[PDB]
Amino acid sequence: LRDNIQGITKPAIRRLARRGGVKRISGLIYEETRGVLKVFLENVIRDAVTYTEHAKRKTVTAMDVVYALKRQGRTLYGFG
Amino acid sequence: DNIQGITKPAIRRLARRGGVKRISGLIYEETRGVLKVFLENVIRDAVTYTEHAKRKTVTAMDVVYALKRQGRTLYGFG
Amino acid sequence: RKESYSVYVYKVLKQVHPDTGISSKAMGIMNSFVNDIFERIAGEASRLAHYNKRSTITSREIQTAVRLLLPGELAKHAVSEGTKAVTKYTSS
Amino acid sequence: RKESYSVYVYKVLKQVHPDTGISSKAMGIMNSFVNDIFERIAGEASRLAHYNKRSTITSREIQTAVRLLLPGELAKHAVSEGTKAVTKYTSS
Amino acid sequence: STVTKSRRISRRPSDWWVVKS
Amino acid sequence: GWLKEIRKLQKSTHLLIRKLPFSRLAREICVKFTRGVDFNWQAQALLALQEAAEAFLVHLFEDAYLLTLHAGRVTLFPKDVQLARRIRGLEEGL
Amino acid sequence: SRRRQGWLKEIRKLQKSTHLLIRKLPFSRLAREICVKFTRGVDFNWQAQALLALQEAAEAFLVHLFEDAYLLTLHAGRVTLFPKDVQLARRIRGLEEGL
Amino acid sequence: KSRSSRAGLQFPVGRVHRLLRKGNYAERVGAGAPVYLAAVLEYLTAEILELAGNAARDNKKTRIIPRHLQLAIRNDEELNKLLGRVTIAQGGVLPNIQAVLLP
Amino acid sequence: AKSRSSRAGLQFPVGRVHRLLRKGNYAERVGAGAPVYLAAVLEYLTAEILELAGNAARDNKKTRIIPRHLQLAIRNDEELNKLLGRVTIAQGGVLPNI
DNA sequence: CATTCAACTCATAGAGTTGAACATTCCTTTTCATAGAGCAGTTTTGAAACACTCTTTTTGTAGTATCTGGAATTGG
DNA sequence: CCAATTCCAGATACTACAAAAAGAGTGTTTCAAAACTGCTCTATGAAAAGGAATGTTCAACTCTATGAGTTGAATGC
Repeated sequence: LRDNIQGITKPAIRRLARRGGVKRISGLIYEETRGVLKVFLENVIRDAVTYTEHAKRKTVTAMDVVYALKRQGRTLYGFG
Repeated sequence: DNIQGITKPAIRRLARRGGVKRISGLIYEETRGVLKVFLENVIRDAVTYTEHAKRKTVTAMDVVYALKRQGRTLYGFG
Repeated sequence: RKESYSVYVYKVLKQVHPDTGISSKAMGIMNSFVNDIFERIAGEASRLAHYNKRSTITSREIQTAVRLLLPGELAKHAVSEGTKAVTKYTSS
Repeated sequence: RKESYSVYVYKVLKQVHPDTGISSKAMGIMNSFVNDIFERIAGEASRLAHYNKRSTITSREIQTAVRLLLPGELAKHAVSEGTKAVTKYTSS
Repeated sequence: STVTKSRRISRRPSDWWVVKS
Repeated sequence: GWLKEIRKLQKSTHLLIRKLPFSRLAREICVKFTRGVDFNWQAQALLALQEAAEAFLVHLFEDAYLLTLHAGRVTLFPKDVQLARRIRGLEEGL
Repeated sequence: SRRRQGWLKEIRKLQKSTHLLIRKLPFSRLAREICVKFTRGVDFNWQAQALLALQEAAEAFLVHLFEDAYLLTLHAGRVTLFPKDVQLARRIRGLEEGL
Repeated sequence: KSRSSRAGLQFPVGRVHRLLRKGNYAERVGAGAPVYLAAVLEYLTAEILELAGNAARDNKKTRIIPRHLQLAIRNDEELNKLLGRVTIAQGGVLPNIQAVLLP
Repeated sequence: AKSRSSRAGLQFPVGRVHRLLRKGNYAERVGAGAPVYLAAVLEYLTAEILELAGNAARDNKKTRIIPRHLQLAIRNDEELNKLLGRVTIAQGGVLPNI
């Protein structure tokens, strides 16, 4: 839809739940999933923007995201 | 049979402080096993810390470091 | 021959509550808290300095580490106090 | 100019599997794994040396850190491998 | 629910596991 | 129908959310934090962010369905996700 | 009528005190037995503060785990605690906080 | 002529500077980093001590014990989030009973 | 005229690990056997992971290892899964669980 | 986006199970002395181990030219 | 659904080369062994009292089958 949060459609959430092993889902799950994703993104993006603006840059780098995830207790191996 | 020294009233007191109202009979053995696993892990770490130095007495700082290395911080014995 | 923060904690307590005492266990707990926070902030500042290829720890690294470690309002007030102390110290 | 562990990973892969290749993302993942384990062991050895009031990092600190960090059989076999390597390197 | 020496509002941790609109 | 879908999805390894909506949402959230300045983004950064988010969501769904099966039902509810976040303890569930 | 709810006052009194609930001598015996089972044949000594710290940590861990398990019990629609609640709480807490 | 007095603080500056220099953090240390760190530490200590003193005074006491420190820490969301994996000895728990159990 | 990694009978580099230890401000001094020990441990772990990865690749009629095989090898082992408990593999997927 | 109906959730009551409450007792933990001594803490020092510097070679590390495993489509 | 063909992206193989690490020597420093001192951990004795253990009982708790009301996975465009 017009709002950017509505871009995460129901088919994608359904596919994520099916990959997780879920068999039957309720209607109220999609808004909760959107809110949880929003909180996660807010935390990670705040940390990454702090890391970016500590240096005198204007472009967000993958290493900033990796450092934010690592300092929050979540190691990522692919984009190192 | 030192594991039986942890009596039923003590487990009852712990569960009551935790907020539990009713307890089944099969819980005391489970609690004993969980406590045994916890003690085994912490004591293994503390004994490693102790014998790294050339000592034969377990100290409080060894226990504190062993707890910290597992993600648990203790303040009272620093 | 041991070091602690007892006198400074007592001075702060006398500044906040002029008619209140404190036990020894609470003082040990306060010492532990101070040491823990010091270790956290210093480690984060060291990591920040290493990421950007620098060999110096300045007040900017400390400020960024404080912003990274503490939650919102605590971080804001801590940054305020830090910059206030710095500008008062450099003007003497 | 960058640095990675690609040549050594490829060497040990040709040692364990003569007729198997590897992609680039897998090589990046292996590099990340090696760097992570290096950092863990080095930091543990550093804090161990600091606890006992020492200014040197020796193979004893490395062995104690390995015993503290790896699970049972992994730690036993890694200690055996390290001891064998040090014994072979000393007799030269 | 409490204003300290510095005007920092010290609030009680009511709830954090529920998504609020 | 659902069984084949689950069995096929548990074997693949590609991303499930589109790139453009995720990019738009991430850019608006990033511009909300700064003082109105617009930051540029690399493609690898957005890819890493999407990978991390999707892994987190799949793991949380697994935990929530464990809770759902414990509760005696087969349909997932929001309170299962809430209780999983609460039990995870203020650092992993948030 | 013998006692309507004595558990209520018991919980209200226990949640206000801050003293240890397990005896010291059995805890010391169990800790020494485990420690001698870990070391090869040597018998190590123990400071009193070390045993006190170990007991404090263990009791805090057990109380927190009981809180989480009772949360799971109430979610399951019951008022009586079961071992499956403790097991599921450990499983959801994970490999480190769930042992 | 003290540095802590020059910065208007109670916490020591020279001690923090020495601890930073001998802590294996970096090859060089600036001049305002110890001042910043001491100010932040003093602010946090003052906040905690004020909350604990208020708790002790409301509890009709005159001396602060670890119970008051626990009550002060666990009743502030930011301080609770900061000290999330810390155990206070002889601190106890908060009087929290589920509403479903109570009549 | 003679490499130290060949002296220790290894494939991983010893001088590079020694330099990385010296420049990481871990302590003011570094011994002589610490890099050898560390390189031996790292090579052992690498070989242990790669053997299971190659086995998982061969069990699918493949001749090239991809991140999926690494994920399978790591999650199908007890101690390896315990060691890498807070790590996410990119493009690795999940394990089939009902 | 519009339907739908087979697949779910939810409330209720009867059959079976059991954990909290209570009297009594005696055993086990706790408290007040008491050294003995095994083990921990302090001081020197010196020989071996580690850091610092210049030179030269060898090895990773990008660039360039070939080879092939893997993905797609169509047909049986 | 599996098997065979063909195409091309993505591997492997192949070279120059420059900078990083041994070789050798020299200066610094530090940590284990020995002697001494002290300290607190442990094993022992004498009372004692209160808290754990046994046994019994009954109201409180759980399990389960069933009918009433709700909904979301499948389908076509």
